[PDB]
Amino acid sequence: FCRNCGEAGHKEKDCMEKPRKMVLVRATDDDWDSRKDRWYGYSGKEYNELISKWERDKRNKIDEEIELM
Amino acid sequence: TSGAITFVNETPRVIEPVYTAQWSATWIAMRREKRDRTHFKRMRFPPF
Amino acid sequence: RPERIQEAIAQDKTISVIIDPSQIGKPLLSMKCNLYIHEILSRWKASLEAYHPELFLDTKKALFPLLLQLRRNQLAPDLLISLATVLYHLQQPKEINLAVQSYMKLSIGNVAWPIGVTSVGIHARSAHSKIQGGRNAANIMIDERTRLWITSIKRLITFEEWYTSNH
Ligand SMILES: [Zn+2]
Repeated sequence: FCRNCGEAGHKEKDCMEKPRKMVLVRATDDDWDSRKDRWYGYSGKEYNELISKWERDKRNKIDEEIELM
Repeated sequence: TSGAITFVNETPRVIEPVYTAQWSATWIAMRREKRDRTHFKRMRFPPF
Repeated sequence: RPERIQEAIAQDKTISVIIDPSQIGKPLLSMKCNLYIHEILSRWKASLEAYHPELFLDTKKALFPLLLQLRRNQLAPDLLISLATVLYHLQQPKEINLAVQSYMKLSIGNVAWPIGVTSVGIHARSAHSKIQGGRNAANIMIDERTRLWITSIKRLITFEEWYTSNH
């Protein structure tokens, strides 16, 4: 098994930890829109930052003529 | 002097083991970040 | 403020509704047209029961910017000459058809292409770009409010044909 990780899965060249001196995966859907989707696993962080910025900006924010008559 | 063309006049010299170690460090960091993020927003093209 | 309104009503009983055809081709002509439109509205108001009553409020609202332009002498002269010709043939006793004909000169005009036509066929040529209607179009396509009052002049024409039919 890997020398520095201590897990049994991979090889010493494959260990994602930094070499020392001594996990959810996209489920395989194969629609071409689904592999090339820019917004995948989207929780809502960007929309919440947008709404919060707009709420702060909004919080900072807050007749007839003679002949017509 | 009239502003026509602008050549970058510099050749990039690197030490070879130092450059190998720099690419290995950023290889490991990009793997760790792809694992760590659930949602990776690849940017849209063309940018402008 | 009610003083100017009262003196203007006193001047409003003074000026008369007479369209002379030599006088068409400036401020007094606009006032005479303004007052003839008001008199048509008053002859509706005398007989509101027999018609459609549901069109009268909307007609007054759609006409009110036109009446404002005629009160302030701000109407464009090419358009006003056509409108005064409509209103002359409306004022005359029997030629109710020449009113609608000059109205068709008012609304569409003499433009070759009233509404633009774009991308007729598969084969594209440069001269097709002359066809389209942003440059020169009908008066009924200038603005959406102008559509309302030009339509309302036609509605007063139909009112007047009914009134000279019966009363
Ligand atoms: Zn390992």
